[PDB]
Amino acid sequence: SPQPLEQIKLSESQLSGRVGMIEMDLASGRTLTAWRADERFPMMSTFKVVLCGAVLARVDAGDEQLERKIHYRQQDLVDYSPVSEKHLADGMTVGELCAAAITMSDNSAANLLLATVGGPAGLTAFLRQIGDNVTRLDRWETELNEALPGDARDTTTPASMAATLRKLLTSQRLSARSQRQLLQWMVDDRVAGPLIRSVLPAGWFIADKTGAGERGARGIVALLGPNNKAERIVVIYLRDTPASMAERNQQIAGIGAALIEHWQR
Amino acid sequence: AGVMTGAKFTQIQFGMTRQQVLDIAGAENCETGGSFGDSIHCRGHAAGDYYAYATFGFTSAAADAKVDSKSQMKLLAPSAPTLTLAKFNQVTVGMTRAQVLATVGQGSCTTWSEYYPAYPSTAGVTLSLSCFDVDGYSSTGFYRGSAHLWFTDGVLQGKRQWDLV
Repeated sequence: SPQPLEQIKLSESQLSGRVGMIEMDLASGRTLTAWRADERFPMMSTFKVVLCGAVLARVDAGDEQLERKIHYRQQDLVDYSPVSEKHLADGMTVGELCAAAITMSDNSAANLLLATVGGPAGLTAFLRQIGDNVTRLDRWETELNEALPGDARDTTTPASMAATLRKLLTSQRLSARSQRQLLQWMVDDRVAGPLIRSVLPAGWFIADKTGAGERGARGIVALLGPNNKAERIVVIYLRDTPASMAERNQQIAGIGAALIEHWQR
Repeated sequence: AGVMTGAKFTQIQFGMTRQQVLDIAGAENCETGGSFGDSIHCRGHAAGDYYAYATFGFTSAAADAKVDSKSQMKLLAPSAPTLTLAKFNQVTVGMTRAQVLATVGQGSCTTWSEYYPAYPSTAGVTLSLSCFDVDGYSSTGFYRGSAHLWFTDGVLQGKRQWDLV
């Protein structure tokens, strides 16, 4: 069973794509394994963990409540919005919107939340504030998934994303309650079955968020570890491949499987 | 059996009970409660970062409540997508459904959501159409030329497009 970097090289060869990967120790922040970690990749829905991080930061500051009801309109609806479209007539709470955005990649839910934090520019300012000088959101759903080659809009790097996730989930910056809530939404992810979850051994913890975009873009960010406790952050992104969704999912799962097989090697 | 499909969506009708819906859809494909309140949400094939799906809304939480709302994503393809940015720009708020369709193309659209809030009356019926240019629709990926046209009582209230011509 190949070592992680061996598997990544096999995957790039088979897909004709580019893979970006970081494996980071959660406690210490040390980088354990890295590949194209300073290259940009479209975030797709993976940005939604940062989004809801910014929302919780406002909650912590008394500027937001998860129970606050947001009412919206037809104008606000975009593709891939299964939950927000259902609740159009009734509205949704901020917390319900974050749950939909994270667990089901609900696009309109994310756009509604984005408006509460100042739009893409506002979310980018939040990133800069927590010391991420690389990650950027430029557009709203659904354009942010366009993944045009060489386009820096709506991208992160595996290194920056891993550091930022660590900051959001474990640093002083969010309250204990907010960290638990962000992590819980990731634990409850519903659309990540074919990826790391498909190769996760019995008894391990996982919390994750996925993304899919045009031009082959696909990704996952995850916290996982043995004994039902998070130990490491794993970020895997794919861009620039014409391969099928099945093949892209299988390769990401395979890279995850390699990291797991070589966990202590 | 299979997952949720366009054929199953079409066979499900306004006025049906929850059990009727579940019997056509295949109960293993469906869920209710949680994020979906007392509607029934049924998954089709994987698409993008989610699934093609249908969602059925009901007049109340009662066992005998009837379907008053049907929504779907990526269960149905447009007949002859001829929509263009030009035709989209000809569409105007206040237009009739007929006027709109004649404009964007009679085979350019599918029904995204249709809701009768006064069922069995049609008063206040809200309709969202998903319309597509020649290569705009995708059942498994991302649209590359589409528009959302929404109506109340059969009159256009607003419009929005992505990637047209």
